[PDB]
Amino acid sequence: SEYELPEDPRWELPRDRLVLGKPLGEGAFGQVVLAEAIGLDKDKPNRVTKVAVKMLKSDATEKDLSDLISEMEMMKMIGKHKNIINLLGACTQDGPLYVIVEYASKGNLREYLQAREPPGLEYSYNPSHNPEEQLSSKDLVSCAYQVARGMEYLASKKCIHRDLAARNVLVTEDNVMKIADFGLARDIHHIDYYKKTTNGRLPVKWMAPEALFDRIYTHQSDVWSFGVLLWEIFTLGGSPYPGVPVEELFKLLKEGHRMDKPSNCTNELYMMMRDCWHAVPSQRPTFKQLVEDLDRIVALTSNQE
Repeated sequence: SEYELPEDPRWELPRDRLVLGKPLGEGAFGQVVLAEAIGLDKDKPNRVTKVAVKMLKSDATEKDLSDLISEMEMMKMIGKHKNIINLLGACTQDGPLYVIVEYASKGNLREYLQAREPPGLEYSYNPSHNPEEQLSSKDLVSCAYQVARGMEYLASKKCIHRDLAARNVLVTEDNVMKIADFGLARDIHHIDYYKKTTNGRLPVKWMAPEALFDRIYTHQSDVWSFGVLLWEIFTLGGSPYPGVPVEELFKLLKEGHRMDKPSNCTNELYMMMRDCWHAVPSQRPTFKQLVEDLDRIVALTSNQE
């Protein structure tokens, strides 16, 4: 926002080393396009890497710029992990801001899930059936595990992803889960909780009771989001709280309203959803425990007697 942008030799990439390709999507906050960076590897400056570049539109606003800059600096602290879109570099000096991150060839989890066929056996009766390309219980469970494993990392780094949803989860060509779309994420180092503004820019159907009503964010608030994400994964792209408008959700939540167990979802996994949606944030599981439980669930689902 109208201020000098520092020079980071560590991540700065020569603007002439980035060959822009076609766009991968557009949003009111920015635009993402595919491309190729030359020599990201110092050991071999002649090696090309396929990357995704995050930039603003000609109609971008001041906020859109702060977000893009916030996402850059935030991805430097968090570090790198196999379950998150790692920062590869950026172009900050003399020209438009370009944030270079890993490329997910299979889109986000929402799209990814709605594109394939559900785990249920009944779908085999349909004329158009593709057994070779049909999601299974293990696949769904594994996705939740990988995202959990990812969030467990962010938490250890004292980082909060105030917006955890299927939309912000990409799938690589190897079907690997990678949490993405940082920007609203904030640091907790030296603090107990992050205070949000009166009206935030985060989906209400993914916000926790304490954050949505008391403007309080904690690693426990991200857990609540995770609970809603599980619902999506087991509904294969479903939309939280079906039929109920955002305006009426505020009241229901106070009365203790919660979503019902999705079809083709084991009670074992639904209890985890209700566990994450505990009224009291401290009473909710921790990403540390979730990875453990989800790990055991994967082991069982893999060997169901």
